[PDB]
Amino acid sequence: ENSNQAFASATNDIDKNSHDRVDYLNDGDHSENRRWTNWSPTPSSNPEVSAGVIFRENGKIVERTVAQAKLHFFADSGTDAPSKLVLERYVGPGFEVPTYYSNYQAYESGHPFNNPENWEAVPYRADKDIAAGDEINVTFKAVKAKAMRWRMERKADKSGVAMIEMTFLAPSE
Ligand SMILES: [Ca+2]
Repeated sequence: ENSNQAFASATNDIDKNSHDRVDYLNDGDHSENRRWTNWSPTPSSNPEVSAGVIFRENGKIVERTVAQAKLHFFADSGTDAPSKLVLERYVGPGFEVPTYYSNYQAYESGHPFNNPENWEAVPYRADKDIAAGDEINVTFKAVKAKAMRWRMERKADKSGVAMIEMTFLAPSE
């Protein structure tokens, strides 16, 4: 499509039996049955997974100013909200949307998204506990970026992170 593009370091969308999709992160829909997850039957010992949005309009990547975010997590037997949550803004070189935008780590490791030095932490405040259920609202000092992400860690007793929606928004006003 020609609008914002959701992306993730990893996604459970490889197995033909899976219905998880990274594109469900920014579709406006809050159905529990349309989620992104990085669930695996054999999870990595590194609990980290990142998911984010590349800002686009009329098919071209654009810079936006953002100061607010929304997060909607999901949980079930395998997945949950994360134990740790870092907001980051892209500060790397110019880029295009990854071909493997749901699995850049495994399938497009040369993409600049895969280099941690291309992401800068953004301090933030959330309105409630980081848990599955209600939408969580987040504020931060306004930054300019072409892409934002959340660098997350799964819980130790879970096999992945699950999300129903992720949004970034312009400052108040
Ligand atoms: Ca959604």
